[PDB]
Amino acid sequence: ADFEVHMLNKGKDGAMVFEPASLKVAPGDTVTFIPTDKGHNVETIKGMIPDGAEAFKSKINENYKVTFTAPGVYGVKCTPHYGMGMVGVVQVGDAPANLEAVKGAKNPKKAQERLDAALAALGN
Ligand SMILES: [Cu+2]
Repeated sequence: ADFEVHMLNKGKDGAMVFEPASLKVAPGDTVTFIPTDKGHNVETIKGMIPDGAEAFKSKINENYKVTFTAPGVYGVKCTPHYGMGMVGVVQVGDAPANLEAVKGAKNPKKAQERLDAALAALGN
């Protein structure tokens, strides 16, 4: 299955957001991250990807398609706007084994506030 996530300067949840900020997909599904506004990218957050997965980092302004392989929870950020809280979470499959490890990862305050909300929206 294929999904879309947009990067915007302003959304319902405030400035510098991924929409949706929380998404559950199946193993093998693809998500395209699309900078609707210019100046954004997507990168995995350190400490917030499952075992067996490889980190990724897109270029500024490109539409970046990723096929998620290893099951678990992935935290993503926009590189320039991580400190402003521009983050999101993608859960791949049921019963993510690294859910408890990702809740403990360290992030700047505004990002953590939004990651905690996004993790709670997954019923986590
Ligand atoms: Cu950004």
